[PDB]
Amino acid sequence: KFVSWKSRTKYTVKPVKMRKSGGRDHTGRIRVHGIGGGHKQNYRMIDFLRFRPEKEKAPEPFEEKVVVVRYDPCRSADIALVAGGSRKRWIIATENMKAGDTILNSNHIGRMAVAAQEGDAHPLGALPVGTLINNVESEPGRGAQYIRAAGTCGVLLRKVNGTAIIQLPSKRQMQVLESCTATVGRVSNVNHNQRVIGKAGRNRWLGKRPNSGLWKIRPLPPMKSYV
Amino acid sequence: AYEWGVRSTRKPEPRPLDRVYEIPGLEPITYEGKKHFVPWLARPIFPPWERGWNDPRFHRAAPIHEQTLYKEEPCYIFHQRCRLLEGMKQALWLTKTKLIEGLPKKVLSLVDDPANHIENQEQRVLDIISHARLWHSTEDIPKRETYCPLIVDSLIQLCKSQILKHPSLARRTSAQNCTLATTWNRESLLLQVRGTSSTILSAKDPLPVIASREEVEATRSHVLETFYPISPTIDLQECHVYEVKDDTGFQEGYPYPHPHTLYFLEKANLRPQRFLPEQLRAKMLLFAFANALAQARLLYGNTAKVLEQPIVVQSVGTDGRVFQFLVLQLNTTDLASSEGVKNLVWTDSDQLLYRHFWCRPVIKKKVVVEPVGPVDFQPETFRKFLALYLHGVV
Amino acid sequence: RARGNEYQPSNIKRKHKHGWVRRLSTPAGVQVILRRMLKGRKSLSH
Amino acid sequence: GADRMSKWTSKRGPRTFTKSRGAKKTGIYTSDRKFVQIKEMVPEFVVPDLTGFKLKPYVNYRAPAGIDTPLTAKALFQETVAPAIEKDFKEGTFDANNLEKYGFEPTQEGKLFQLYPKNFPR
RNA sequence: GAGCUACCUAAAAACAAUUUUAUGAAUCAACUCGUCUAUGUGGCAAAAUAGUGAGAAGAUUUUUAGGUAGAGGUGAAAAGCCU
RNA sequence: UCUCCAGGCAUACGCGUAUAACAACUCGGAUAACCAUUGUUAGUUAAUCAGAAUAGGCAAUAAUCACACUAUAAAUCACCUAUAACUUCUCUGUUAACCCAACACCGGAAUGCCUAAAGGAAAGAUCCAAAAAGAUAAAAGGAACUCGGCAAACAAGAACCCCGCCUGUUUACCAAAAACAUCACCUCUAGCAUUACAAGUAUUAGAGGCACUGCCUGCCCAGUGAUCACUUGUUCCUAGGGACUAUGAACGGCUAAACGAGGGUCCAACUGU
Ligand SMILES: [Mg+2]
Ligand SMILES: [Mg+2]
Ligand SMILES: [Mg+2]
Ligand SMILES: [Mg+2]
Ligand SMILES: [Mg+2]
Ligand SMILES: [Mg+2]
Ligand SMILES: [Mg+2]
Ligand SMILES: [Mg+2]
Ligand SMILES: [Mg+2]
Ligand SMILES: [Mg+2]
Ligand SMILES: [Mg+2]
Ligand SMILES: [Mg+2]
Ligand SMILES: [Mg+2]
Ligand SMILES: [Mg+2]
Ligand SMILES: [Mg+2]
Ligand SMILES: [Mg+2]
Ligand SMILES: [Mg+2]
Ligand SMILES: [Mg+2]
Ligand SMILES: [Mg+2]
Ligand SMILES: [Mg+2]
Ligand SMILES: [Mg+2]
Ligand SMILES: [Mg+2]
Ligand SMILES: [Mg+2]
Ligand SMILES: [Mg+2]
Ligand SMILES: [Mg+2]
Ligand SMILES: [Mg+2]
Ligand SMILES: [Mg+2]
Ligand SMILES: [Mg+2]
Ligand SMILES: [Mg+2]
Ligand SMILES: [Mg+2]
Ligand SMILES: [Mg+2]
Ligand SMILES: [Mg+2]
Ligand SMILES: [Mg+2]
Repeated sequence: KFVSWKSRTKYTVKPVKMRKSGGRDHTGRIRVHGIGGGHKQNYRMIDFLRFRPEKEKAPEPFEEKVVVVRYDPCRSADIALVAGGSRKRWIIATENMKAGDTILNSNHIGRMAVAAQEGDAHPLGALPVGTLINNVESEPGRGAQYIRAAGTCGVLLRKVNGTAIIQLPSKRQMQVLESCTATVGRVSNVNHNQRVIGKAGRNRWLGKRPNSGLWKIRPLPPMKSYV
Repeated sequence: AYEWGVRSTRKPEPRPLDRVYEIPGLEPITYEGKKHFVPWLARPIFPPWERGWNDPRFHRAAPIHEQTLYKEEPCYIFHQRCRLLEGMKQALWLTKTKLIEGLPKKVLSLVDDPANHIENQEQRVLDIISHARLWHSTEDIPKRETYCPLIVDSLIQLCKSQILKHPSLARRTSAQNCTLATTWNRESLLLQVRGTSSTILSAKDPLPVIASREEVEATRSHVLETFYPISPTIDLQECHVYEVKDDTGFQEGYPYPHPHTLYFLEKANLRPQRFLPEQLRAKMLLFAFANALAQARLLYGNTAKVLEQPIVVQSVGTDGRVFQFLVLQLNTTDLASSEGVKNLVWTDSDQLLYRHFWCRPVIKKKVVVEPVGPVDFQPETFRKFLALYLHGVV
Repeated sequence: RARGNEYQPSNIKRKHKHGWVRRLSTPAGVQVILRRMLKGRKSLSH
Repeated sequence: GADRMSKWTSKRGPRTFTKSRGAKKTGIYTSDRKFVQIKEMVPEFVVPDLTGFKLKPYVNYRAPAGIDTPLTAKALFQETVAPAIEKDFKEGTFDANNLEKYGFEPTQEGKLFQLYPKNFPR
């Protein structure tokens, strides 16, 4: 009888009502522990393909205007409503975004290095080595999946041929095609890790239930005696 | 690119057809003759069913492209719920109008005259505020969807009592929930406005022109400001099935051909459902300009030209506590180009009738800090309200 | 606390948990009905 | 603790539970939560004029009851159809195609009163 | 078999007065719980009564409907709870 | 009429005629009277109380008297474009001292209004024994009682040890605690999308441990001549010849307070212990 709430097909900026799980599945059994209750939250559909040219428009660099930088219940980072043409869409906001700012979204792969302005989306080929990036996408056109948490920045270590090495926030090095799109700068809420929950009740507000109260090398035969 | 809508929630894919259908020359045996499903027979394929007559309760609409009024060119419609992202600046560009702060000097001078002052004006306005917010209902704290219409209706009645001094005021009448609509072009964009007014006040004589011909001509130097990268049509409804229409709120022959004031109410109980002051002003301008343009077309036909006799219309918008006053002069019907003679709008914004109202006394440690009444009543706001009503009579 | 009052009547719960439509929804439930028919029960379900 | 043997009726259960007592519907509930009674759906009693009618509820005990002979298709056919066909056969003006001439109905569709499926109440 | 109980989902509800650095703060009702004592021990009760006590804007309490089922479920682990 | 007591009236859920009158006096109420019992007849009345056309486009802006404010846990069809239809009141709930507890059970039972204007009766009659239960009063004394100031008191104040950081949670029905959880801190696992984790992405998530705070201890990280030379180390080729090196583990003593129906102890007062 469990139907997922993720049943909306059309992108909108209207907040969407979310149903909580509690850690259960469609079967109805707990699959993950520590999830329950919390404050009621609304989902704001984020757009992780920064370079999405508007409908009935050419695939060339375009600009968008930042309406407001909001607080997101569903994320550690903060989101920004950005407007361009006749379209509004939520996006992830970088460290220094402000209302009224203008951000570029470019398809052009610069033969030479492109000056890096935080918040603008360029193909990794355009960027020069060493520039901090966020909201990287593993495959061209896939959509951002990495470095989209609060304060996380990835360095662009190297570019050779049509491939670049991206150092993920965990220091795990990844490689992608330079056609892949990344957003310059680190993600907002750079001080998210400095927060102090302070009391147990605050965690219960965040939908986190308390942990359970419950409290292996095998020697080889030569070593079994000497264990 | 992430796709919205998880597959588990989508309509399930049709089950594959029975393999007997694949075999050519073979007629499958199905449960059609039984008139009920059985698990062990082939599933029939039924032809589309036609009732053979039209059932109104189960009417089915045709697709968009088959509608008679389907048109290739999109028409951007502005309606009540549209909230322009750029506010007035976008509304000024769409209507080809120039903005002047403050109300017209003629309107302002009307209420400076002591004779216009109503007897016990301040007390009656305060009583209206108290009645609108507290006394009218049996409940402890009335909701905005009730008092917001009430406060404006009471004010108009208070202003309408001036017929004792001025018999001319009998030549104007009011209607409610009246539809206004126009269609005009702006730089290759087809724009339409569909709207209503909470109350419409109309007169039997045109309002005096506010700006002289020289002032109207001088506007040619002024240039409409642009808001790149945002398009002029953002937050408008792109409609492909539409009928071109012009509406002034009444049919031809209405004895009061000239509309005097339009009243707009932000009476929603919840804040997110209420237009902001900036966006309310944009809505007032577009709805007022539409009323002016519809009247212009009726008098002078469908031609595009600079009007020899400009049209004046007034608009008032409130959420029950804040009032916005707008005066529009329509100077031209040649709006396709963005250069030339421009319309003129006078706006006085964010006029507080009262800062706050205490429906119940504020008591701290058995001490009445705040009495149960309007807080920081401003009579200046009503004087502007009275001035606009009296304009064109005194 | 005092026990014995575990029945908290609710007709919606009763018909949904033990009703005709509930019993016919699964083959195991249909077999429940068949057993009660063979015994001769006057009440096949709630 | 519930009663399993008593009938399920609208008096029982919560307010949300409702069901009919067997009365035929006389109208439709449209959108906006409005009942719209249909004049045609309301049964109309066809009552004859009883002036001058000689039949009363009871019969004389001296009135002889007849031999019971329930009506059959053959009995109806002989009384109504047989004389016409027999007369026409002697004149020779009979053919299979024109059975409708004697009262046959090829189909019940288009009749106000259809014998099968029956479309009128008693 | 989850109309009890354990946990969860959806929709709802309740919280006076008094102080306060403004809150899983204080005093104390309604409400929730069940510290200690006496009574009761086939009792009013297959766990209650009478006092005395703990919390009482919160990790609070409570209502309606739904969910997870025994090789299992749930568990701020008492191997506690699942008529 | 009098004496006294102080949860009543509605709705929801549930119950199903226990409702009302008459007649009965077998059974039922733990006894009578009278009926809650038996038989017969009746009853609950609603357009307002309650239950029961289609296809498109589209949304940044809580609530709290919503103003000023502050905040964080981030918080509820409409409107528009077209299409279609172009006058309607039937159906169902409605009684009651009632439901879940085997009972006419000192129990359990949601919301709104109100706190006596509503609703009720602790004593069948008599007697004044013992033992037992409950309430009040106490000469002198004031913990001498007792395992223990348990219980009671005209008292309801002070202080210190042990344990746990704190508010919370737990063995429905013998344990409420020092146990569990808890913020904080630490370890381990994971580089990723259309049903949980999550419409999330290493400042994230999961698994688990553990009081935090500040303060100590210091496993450890080739040597010797100094970024530098030789001996080592590791590999090979055969004891020779090449090749190559390139802060912090484990722990502790305690923030040091605050708080506790926790476990001990003391003083004052208070008392029939
Ligand atoms: Mg543990
Ligand atoms: Mg039982
Ligand atoms: Mg319950
Ligand atoms: Mg349940
Ligand atoms: Mg309170
Ligand atoms: Mg507290
Ligand atoms: Mg207390
Ligand atoms: Mg306390
Ligand atoms: Mg629990
Ligand atoms: Mg244990
Ligand atoms: Mg054990
Ligand atoms: Mg009698
Ligand atoms: Mg008896
Ligand atoms: Mg009675
Ligand atoms: Mg009786
Ligand atoms: Mg009644
Ligand atoms: Mg019992
Ligand atoms: Mg009384
Ligand atoms: Mg006695
Ligand atoms: Mg005493
Ligand atoms: Mg004494
Ligand atoms: Mg002693
Ligand atoms: Mg002794
Ligand atoms: Mg004591
Ligand atoms: Mg503790
Ligand atoms: Mg505690
Ligand atoms: Mg308990
Ligand atoms: Mg116990
Ligand atoms: Mg305790
Ligand atoms: Mg206990
Ligand atoms: Mg512990
Ligand atoms: Mg304790
Ligand atoms: Mg002493």
